[PDB]
Amino acid sequence: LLAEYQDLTFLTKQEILLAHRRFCELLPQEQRSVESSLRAQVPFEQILSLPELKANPFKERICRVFSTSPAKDSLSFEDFLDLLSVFSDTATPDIKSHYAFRIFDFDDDGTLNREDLSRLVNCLTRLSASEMKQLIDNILEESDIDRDGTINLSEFQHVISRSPDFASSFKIVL
Ligand SMILES: [Ca+2]
Ligand SMILES: [Ca+2]
Ligand SMILES: [Ca+2]
Ligand SMILES: [Ca+2]
Repeated sequence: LLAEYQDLTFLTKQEILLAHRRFCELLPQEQRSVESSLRAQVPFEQILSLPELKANPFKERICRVFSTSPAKDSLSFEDFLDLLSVFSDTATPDIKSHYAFRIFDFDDDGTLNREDLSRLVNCLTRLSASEMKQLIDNILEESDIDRDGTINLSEFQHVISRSPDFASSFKIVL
């Protein structure tokens, strides 16, 4: 499937152009030409102030997932478009689940462990105490098919099918 290497067609032409105008506001005046702006790398601090990210519980993590920089320390305009495409209401549930999973996998090991799931739950929530353990045990009980103690992507889709609340995280996070 290789979502990252797909050319996503979720944004309209106007959205693309408007995104470019907003991206250019983060650049020095001299880098705002079309050609200069598409070579630019914008550090996360400027991206993190945007309305799409400022109050996002996983904002630092979202920056890292969409950055195509090998240092994972900035977004190009194209990374920013990728971001807005996945965030759009038009983005398909399969694309959103893919990227939500990546976001929630903090160590990028390919699974959601007890810590990964804890942050997810906190994001929905006066937080839970050590009743967080109770909750996580029941998710694994239902959806940890290979019984490895973690939740992989397939199992994640099961959880999403089971829980309106976890499914609502897609609107919160993307
Ligand atoms: Ca690309
Ligand atoms: Ca959205
Ligand atoms: Ca993980
Ligand atoms: Ca598992």
